[PDB]
Amino acid sequence: GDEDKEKLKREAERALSEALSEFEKQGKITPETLKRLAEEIAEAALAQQQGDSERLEKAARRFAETLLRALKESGASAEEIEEAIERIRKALSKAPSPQLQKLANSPQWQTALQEAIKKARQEKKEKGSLEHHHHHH
Repeated sequence: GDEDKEKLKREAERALSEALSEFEKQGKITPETLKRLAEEIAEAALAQQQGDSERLEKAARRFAETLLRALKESGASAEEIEEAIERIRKALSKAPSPQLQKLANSPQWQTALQEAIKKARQEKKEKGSLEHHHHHH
C-alpha cells in the first residue's frame, strides 16, 4: 500500500525553505528540519484535494508541535515562534501548488496553528538553549 505523495513533499519543502529563510540564515534552523516540517504539509495538502478534514487537523498539529521544538532549540521566544508560523502561512498562500494554496486557507489546518502560538506564549521565554561543543558529525 503506497501513494505518489512525493509530488506534494517536493513542493512543500520549498514552502518552509522560503518561510523560515531568515531562521536558516541566522543559524536558528536546518534545511533537513525545514524538509521534515514540510513532509507533514504534503499530507495536509493532499488531504485538501481528498476533502479529508480529520487529516488537516492531525497533520497541522503534528507539524506545529515539531516546529516549536526546532525553534525553541535555537533559544526562540513566543515572539519568534509567532513570526515563524506566519511565514509558512504566506509561503502556502503564495505556493506553486493549488493544494498548498487551499491548505493556507483551510480552517482545520489554521486552527491547529493557534494552539502552537498560544503554547509558546504560555512559556513566553527560553530556559537558556546555549551549546558548548562543535557537534561536527
